[PDB]
Parts: sequence; structure tokens; C-alpha cells
Amino acid sequence: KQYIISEELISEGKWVKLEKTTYMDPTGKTRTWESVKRTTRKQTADGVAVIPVLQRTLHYECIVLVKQFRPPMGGYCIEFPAGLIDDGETPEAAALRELEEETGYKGDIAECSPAVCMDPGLSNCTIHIVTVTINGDDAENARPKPKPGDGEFVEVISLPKNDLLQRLDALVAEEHLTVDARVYSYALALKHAN
Amino acid sequence: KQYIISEELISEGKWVKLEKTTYMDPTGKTRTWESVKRTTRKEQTADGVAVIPVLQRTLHYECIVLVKQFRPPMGGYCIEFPAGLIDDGETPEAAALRELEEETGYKGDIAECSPAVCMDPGLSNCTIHIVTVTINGDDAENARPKPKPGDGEFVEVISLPKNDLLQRLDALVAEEHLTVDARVYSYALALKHA
Ligand SMILES: Cc1nsc(N2CCCNCC2)n1
Ligand SMILES: Cc1nsc(N2CCCNCC2)n1
Ligand SMILES: [Cl-]
Ligand SMILES: [Mg+2]
Ligand SMILES: [Mg+2]
Ligand SMILES: [Mg+2]
Ligand SMILES: [Mg+2]
Repeated sequence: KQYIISEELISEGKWVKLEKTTYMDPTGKTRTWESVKRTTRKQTADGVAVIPVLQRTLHYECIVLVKQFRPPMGGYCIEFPAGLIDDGETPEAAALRELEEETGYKGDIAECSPAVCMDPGLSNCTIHIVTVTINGDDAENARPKPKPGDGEFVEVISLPKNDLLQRLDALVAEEHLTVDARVYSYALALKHAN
Repeated sequence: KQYIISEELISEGKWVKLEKTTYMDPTGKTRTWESVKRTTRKEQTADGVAVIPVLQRTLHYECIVLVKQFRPPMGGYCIEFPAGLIDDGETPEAAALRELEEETGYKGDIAECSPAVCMDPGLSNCTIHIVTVTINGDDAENARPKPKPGDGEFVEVISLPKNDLLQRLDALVAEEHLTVDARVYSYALALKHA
């Protein structure tokens, strides 16, 4: 019933553009929207985010997260490891590569979402959420070697899965970080289950 | 270690602006970023709210109440938590209960409210509070709920059982061109993983 009529470029940077979108609302009335897009998509999606489940025997299962300064936020954020998919890279391969670069862990793929939207009232940005387990008892994950790209500066923060939400609430209360909404949503559902 | 040096306006729409952010990297080097921001954020602890609405009814499985809308940035229909921007002076809890009623017709009760969490921190400064609300679906108030959408809001309500949310979402994605929101998908994944 609703559809895009046209898109007008307002402004194009190196990494992001702003567009004025015209669309038909369901009454037959024409309306506008200000829409953000990345200039880098080719791709099933812009990016991947990895849910990295660190499994060590005789330990709690952990979810591996990263902390980084985020210039759009003006501060540090706690997030799922993540990055843009390289042109002709598959979501799964992007997931293992990013996880290794950002955390030093080598993981196996468990499941892969379809493309999901990041903020659909604002942008067209999408990711694949890739659940990965990490056999923390293997020698390749003993002393994980993080291989950051240029200008990437990442701290690795592993938190127990069964208390994730309480552990994140504490980090916010004590360390003035912003937690990512997807991380928070995952933590909430771990508590809300059953 | 890292911090913002300057924020230069590039383009200001009615609703969105693009900025050139200059910041200090942890090596002591100046770097830049392209940052998206809304123009509507005043003194709110966040831009918006997203509601996690748990529909509870005697002798029913708990449902998660979701909405489907056309999203011009995406050029298509998206399945999301009920959500909206916080009005100036409105509390996050108030905004959540108000957006939930407007979008779905249901009258919720507050359960919990997150700190401000980031939407897509490598792209924008956009934040939300994720507000968990219970809906007493035995209450006559919530029997035959009537959405009260604002101007240009065109919303379908989709209630799915919490105990099968990820599979029910996958089934909707299999049947139409629609995108699931990343926070919803994240919440559904955690429900499986628990
Ligand atoms: C980013 C953006 N472009 S237009 C818009 N609004 C639509 C008009 C109704 N109010 C909701 C927000 N938001
Ligand atoms: C929106 C945006 N402004 S700079 C940027 N980077 C590309 C992604 C990783 N490399 C660092 C620079 N992205
Ligand atoms: Cl798992
Ligand atoms: Mg990254
Ligand atoms: Mg990376
Ligand atoms: Mg809304
Ligand atoms: Mg609304």
C-alpha cells in the first residue's frame, strides 16, 4: 500500500549520506522523510554483529563484548563485536574475521540471521546477527591475539551470560559507558526467558 | 584517553543533521568521523523509547506485542518494538506507556526502564530507553484495544508468543518482504539461547 516515490540527495560525505525521501502514505497522500544511508553498501547488509559465546569448562558461559570510543556518541560504548562486510565477503566470513580482529578469538558459526534493521525510522542500515561459539579450552583461544585495523582501538570485556543484564547495569553505574541497544535487548531477554 | 575536539555542522535537515567530528585517538593523533544526529533532542536523557510489551492473560502463553510499519528510510515494512521519540519534558516511562497505547491500543504497566542505550554508535549519537511494560490482557481496558495513531502513523499490531518468538519471526520473514528490527531479533535470539 505504501511505497517510495523518489529520493533526493541532500548531502553526501565519504561514509554517510542524507536524503529526502518522498513516499505515498496509505491514504494516497504524498509525504516526506529524512533518511540516512551509508555510502559503502554493495552486500546482503551493511554490517555484521557477532554474539560470541565463550565456552570454557568449569566456568560460566560468557558473552564477549567490546568497548570502544565512539565519536558519534562522544564517549565509550559497550557493544557486540562488529564491522562492515567487505564487498564480496559473506556475512559468516565477516563475522569470524571481525571477531578475530577485535577480540583475538577464533570461533565457530552457530546461526546467522537475515538482514535486520539498525534504526529504521532514521536509516536504511542493516546487519546480520551472527551467533558464534568460542571453544575457550582450545589452544588457539588460550592467549587471544586481537588484530585491530588502522584507527581501531578495542578493549575486550567478557561477561557471564547468566547475569548479563545485572553486570551491564553495573558497568553503566560505575564506568559512565553507554551499552548498545542490541546488547541490552539480548540481556533483557536472557532475564525475561521462561 | 579519547575525546572530542570539535563538531562541525555539514548539513541540517528538519529532523536529522550530519556533522564532521574531530577527535583524539589513543595514540595522541587527531582523526575525523562523520556523525549523524537528530535535531529534536533537547534535555531528554535520550532521543526515544522502545517498548518491550509483555501481554499477559490467564490461560494464555505470554506474547510480545510488536508493530509493523512502512519505514521510508528502509523503503519497506519493518517489524519492531513499539517506539517513539520522547516529547520535551516527558519521562521515558511516560513516553513508553503513551507510545504503546497510541500504537497498539494497549494500556501497559511499567516493569523496568533501561539506562539510555545506543542505536548505532558507529554512525549516530541516537539513544533510547528500552522500557519493559506488562499488559494485563484480562483487564477490560485491554480487551478490544483501539490504536490511536498520530498524523502519518499507520501501524499494524502483531502479537507473538514469547516461547516461540524467533521461529514465528522467521515465519513472517519467509512469507513477505519485511525486515525484522535488530533489537527484536536480538531479544528473540536470547529467548532461544536461554
Ligand atoms: C528522521 C525523520 N524524518 S521525518 C521524521 N518524522 C516523521 C514525521 C512524524 N514524526 C515522526 C518523525 N523523522
Ligand atoms: C561513519 C564513519 N565515519 S568515519 C568511519 N570509518 C569507517 C569504518 C571503520 N574505519 C574508520 C572510519 N565511519
Ligand atoms: Cl547459544
Ligand atoms: Mg567494529
Ligand atoms: Mg573491526
Ligand atoms: Mg513509533
Ligand atoms: Mg508513535
